[PDB]
Amino acid sequence: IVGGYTCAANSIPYQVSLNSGSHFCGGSLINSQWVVSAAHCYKSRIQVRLGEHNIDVLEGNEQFINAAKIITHPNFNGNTLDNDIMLIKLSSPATLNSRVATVSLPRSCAAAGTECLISGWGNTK
Amino acid sequence: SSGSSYPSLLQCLKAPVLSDSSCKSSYPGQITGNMICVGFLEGGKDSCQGDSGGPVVCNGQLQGIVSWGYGCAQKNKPGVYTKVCNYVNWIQQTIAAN
Ligand SMILES: [Ca+2]
Repeated sequence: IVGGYTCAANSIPYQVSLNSGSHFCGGSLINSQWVVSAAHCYKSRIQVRLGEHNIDVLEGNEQFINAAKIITHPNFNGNTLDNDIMLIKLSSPATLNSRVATVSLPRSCAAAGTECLISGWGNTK
Repeated sequence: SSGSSYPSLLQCLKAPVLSDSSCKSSYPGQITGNMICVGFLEGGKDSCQGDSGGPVVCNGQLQGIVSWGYGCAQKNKPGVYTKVCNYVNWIQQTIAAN
């Protein structure tokens, strides 16, 4: 995130970090067993890290759960990134609490001009 | 772990959905119906490498997934996001059967 601000700790409780030794992508928790992410983030093995704020320091609210299934959209196009969506099944259900929580799927598309919140551990310059 | 370039702390950004015409104008020939642009045509504020897969949440609803762009925070090159309101049935049916 370039030009953003630091989120208040655990104020984005549906945000997860996808880890294969180190952070490489984000995702969103949509029920206790499933994370939605991007298909170009595919790896054969992924550890899902929930409840994170500082991804380098153990703070006490983390849950580290390895993926049991990883399902990319069947019509993903790796050249154009069309259909860039992926579902990750956790090998055990996350424990939902005040710092690990789901985000709702949309009931309709958002109108142009709608203000949204974007978050992640991506590059800041 | 954040390695060599990523921040340690989760970052946040407020950004608006952009019109489809502005999105196609920024990325001629590259926008499908499964993509939406979110951000600022003046640049300066955007998602970037390491953010892909993460959320764009509007009025409490997941509307975008960080996907791609030309550079980061470049002028007339806003972030391009997977349009989640195209995929609720794929998501629900995949979860229901797996
Ligand atoms: Ca941590």
